[PDB]
Amino acid sequence: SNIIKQLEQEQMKQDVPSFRPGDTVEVKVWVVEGSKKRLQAFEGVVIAIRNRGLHSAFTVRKISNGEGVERVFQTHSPVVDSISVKRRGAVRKAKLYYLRERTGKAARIKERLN
Amino acid sequence: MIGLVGKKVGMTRIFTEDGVSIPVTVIEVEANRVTQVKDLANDGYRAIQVTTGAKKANRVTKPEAGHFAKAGVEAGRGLWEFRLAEGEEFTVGQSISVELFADVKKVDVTGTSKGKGFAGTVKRWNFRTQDATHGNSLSHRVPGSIGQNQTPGKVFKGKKMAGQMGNERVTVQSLDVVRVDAERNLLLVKGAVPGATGSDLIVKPAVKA
Amino acid sequence: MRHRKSGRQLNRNSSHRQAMFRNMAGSLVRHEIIKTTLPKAKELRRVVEPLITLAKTDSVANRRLAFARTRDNEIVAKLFNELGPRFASRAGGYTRILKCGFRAGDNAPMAYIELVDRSE
Amino acid sequence: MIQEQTMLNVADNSGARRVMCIKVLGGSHRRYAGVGDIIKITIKEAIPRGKVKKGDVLKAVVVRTKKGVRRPDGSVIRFDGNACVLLNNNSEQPIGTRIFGPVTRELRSEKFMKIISLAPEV
Amino acid sequence: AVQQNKPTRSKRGMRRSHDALTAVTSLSVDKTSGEKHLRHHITADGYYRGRKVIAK
RNA sequence: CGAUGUCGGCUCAUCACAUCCUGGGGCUGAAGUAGGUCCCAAGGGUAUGGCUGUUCGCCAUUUAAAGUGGUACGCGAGCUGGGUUUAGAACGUCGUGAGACAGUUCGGUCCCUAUCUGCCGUGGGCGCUGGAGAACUGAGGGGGGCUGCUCCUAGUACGAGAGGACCGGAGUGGACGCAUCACUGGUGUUCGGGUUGUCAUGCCAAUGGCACUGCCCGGUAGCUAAAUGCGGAAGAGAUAAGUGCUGAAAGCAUCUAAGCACGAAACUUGCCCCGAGAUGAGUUCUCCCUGACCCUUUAAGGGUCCUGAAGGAACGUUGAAGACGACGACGUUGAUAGGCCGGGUGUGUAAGCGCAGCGAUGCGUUGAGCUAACCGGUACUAAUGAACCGUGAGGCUUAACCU
RNA sequence: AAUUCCUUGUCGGGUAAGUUCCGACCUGCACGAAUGGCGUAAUGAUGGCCAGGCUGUCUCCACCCGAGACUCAGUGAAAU
RNA sequence: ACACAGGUGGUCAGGUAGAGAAUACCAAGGCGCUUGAGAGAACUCGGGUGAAGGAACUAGGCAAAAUGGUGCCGUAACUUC
Repeated sequence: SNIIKQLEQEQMKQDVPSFRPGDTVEVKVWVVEGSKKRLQAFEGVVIAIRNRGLHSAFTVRKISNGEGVERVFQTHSPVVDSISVKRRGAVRKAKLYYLRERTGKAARIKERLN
Repeated sequence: MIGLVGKKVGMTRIFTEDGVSIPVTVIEVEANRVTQVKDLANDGYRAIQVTTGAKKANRVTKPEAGHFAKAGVEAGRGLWEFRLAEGEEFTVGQSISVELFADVKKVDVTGTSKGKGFAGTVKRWNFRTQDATHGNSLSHRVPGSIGQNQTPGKVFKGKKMAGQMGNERVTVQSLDVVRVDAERNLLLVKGAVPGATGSDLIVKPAVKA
Repeated sequence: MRHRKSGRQLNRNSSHRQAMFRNMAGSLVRHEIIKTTLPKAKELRRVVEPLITLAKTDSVANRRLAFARTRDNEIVAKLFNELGPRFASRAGGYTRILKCGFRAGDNAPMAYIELVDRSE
Repeated sequence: MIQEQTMLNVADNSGARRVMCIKVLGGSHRRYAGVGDIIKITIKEAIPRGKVKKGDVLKAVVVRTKKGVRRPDGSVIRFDGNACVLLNNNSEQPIGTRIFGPVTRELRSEKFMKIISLAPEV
Repeated sequence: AVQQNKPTRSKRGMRRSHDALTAVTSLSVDKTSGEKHLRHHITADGYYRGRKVIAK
């Protein structure tokens, strides 16, 4: 049997960005609220793993206070209208959990200068 | 009115334009082979032996082999005899596809629970333990006071104590149909289903509806 | 209780669950036949066949296979010379266990493991 | 979770930072409170511009949580701190003139004509 | 300590009606050496499953 | 008195209603919303904090409810031992003083190898009339229900106003108990990263130990609920308390006698799990056996010689099955387990070599090397060949068909 | 009050709510001078109370490791 | 009363660290335990790791858990100084 793999493939979108931990993003959603179908826009930072296929969480933080203001955007969700990639940081690690106990001025996703 | 058997292939989330992701279970329902149709009403009742899969021929004995021989060369395991009342079905041996649910909104699924062994009172009856703070010793995973002091002389039968959990029959009473495609053997349902390889997953239309 | 866990526990100290067999693999590369209890022969066969599949490949700034422990100096004349090249054209299974029952009357089942390329 | 004896901050404008939950309200044997839910509260802190004394007992509506929300649209949204709006013990409704923060989208449709009219973003 | 005389020999003599035995159940004879052995076990003659395993 | 543990609380509730809430039926000296009250159904259900060791008491806050009454003023081979109760004495009282006071206080004794009666699970067994298996049935047993909230009746009625409802309707949280691993989090002593101290390998380089898995950061499968997910319904039937129609015993009258229609959450039917020890042993299908003589105060038992089906157990590689038994998958007629070949995922770019820098360190070789639990293939190690147990068409009687 | 039953003392603060705490009242059933009267700094392997701190004490424990409980072999008690 | 998880005065003393005669790895030297073969379940007990809430636990912060080291800045009332 293969029908489950074709079912996830018709629910996934025909192109989406391949972002990773240490990336910044700008996202637009229509919030599924009511008759106006009104748009909401946001810009933030990714330190959570994407990860792969239909069930990507796409967890984004603002990284500007000692509390991250976390939101789960879901890459393949039909409530999303645009997903845009901005910049990438000088990190090499993918876990990055130490940044959850720092404020935004101590979580600038590294610069290194090698 | 009857039911079908088909095998689980996985669980996923379909995603919907209401924002909710709707967790769904995928079942592949190959046409149920039909080993015998009993429309002749012997002893005052009608039935159908819907049949799915077959058992390895080194573990099929002659008392079972002759019980599938009159409808094919393959035999054993799930014969599945269902009774027929207030409904006519075609009189001759003919297999039944999953299109039986293509005009059904709600279903139920019955199978066999996972093995949980020994259990004990706490893991069988989901029972409140005794607190180990401020003393108490030698027993904390017991129900306490199994009868009402001195005048019972006895314990009552079938009470919420002891026993072993799992490896038994279990029903999930309500699931929503999402997609049916009999050319692909496909059944797609909103929800989750009990047990793994011990579970037969007998799926039925809602008899309340 | 067990639902994915299966690995044989055997010994009280955590490292002794491997050391008992690391130490006895040195005796097996020496004598090519060993007498020990059936669960100890099964745990002796564990990981040492993948160590012969590691003795199959060309190594660089590393001679550490079987030499990092047990202080034997005959292994460095067997390895890459005949231990490896005698077992690389067989496709797996480098030991035969010769499974037997109780040795005489106690509850100890016996095994007579051999390194499979032996002659008589 | 927001349960009995849980500490929150005041979102009614120029309010105190420590106020404590004592009853979840509404019945059906329900436990805990979510965002947009009404609770019984006690005032653990007083401030010079504050409208209420320490030890007073009132009603409040929850407007922000660290745990956040995940069920109305099936996806998770989390916030900074644990916050609530205080109500008058005689006449009910908010006691200041404004409420702080953008709040939940479900709170913009809630049973409170004086809370859905204020300037929060969402 | 608490006991009503002894456990009756009627109940003790009923204790063997349910299995508690640990002993090998049957032995068989090899078709290459005529030697007596256990099932799925090598002979004292070095023969098993129709083949010669070792020289003895 | 040859033995009868004490107070409250916890912990466990149990069993009721002279009914706390919910369902249903009538009133108020009840305009509505309120306040006050009589009573059928025992079917569904019936609080947390403060002060105190507290029953009691006052005091903060809920719920549709926190009410009345029993159970060693309910639970010690239950928990707590805070209170009451000894063994030193501190303060007050009576007395010269021992001793006395329904006085206050610091500290102060709660320990168990399951014999029988009970109950639960798991094997085994005898019963069932030749032997065997698979599915079915239902005499019998348990589960469940009540409350809120939005929308409708309706801003109707009643009410100068202030306010502000019935009874039949539609939808849906949550409680309760269980089921999933898609994900979402925690864990994860078969994995990995960083690192403090030390040991050996001659040394150094580089590895492998030990110090709680040395620690610190992390983690797959699996486990786990916070993760997400679901139902006890409707309809009909009968019908208590209750509302009535027609109406007799009885020229008149009556809610009853005959003839009838209504009348509840529940009940009965209904949903689901279990169930032939139901010796009342049920219904149905499927497999198999075609030898011959003999004995008895011989319609039932017992031998000899031949012969051994269907089926069972033993042997065995493994487990989303398991204390042990027992049981699914699977056995060379083979990918069940390990090993191999290739890839996947995890780990994150090693060593050696070449270089940048005074060096710590950094770069290229290098998406390196390594690899828990997966997955496209593959018989290298293991997953018999026989023997054992089970027989030979099966009693007595009648009814029905043909010889 | 290490003394007071009367009381749930009374009044103030503390607490959501303070028979416990401290500061006061005098109407002390029964304080008072080396059987010491009343005060007191530093101090406590302390009787009580307040705030601050952190926490599996609690909401509510969940996973995970280790032995015994087990299946065998060798041995192998007592009260009752 | 035992070939007993117990007790027993003084003497010595090397490496790495470390304040050290602590502790942890090693030396000189000693020992692997007078039961073996396993299997890895309720339940009790001794340990390892932890999300959001938080003394509400309980008569009682009892117990547990953080705080803890070696330098520097800084540091109230009161006092028998």
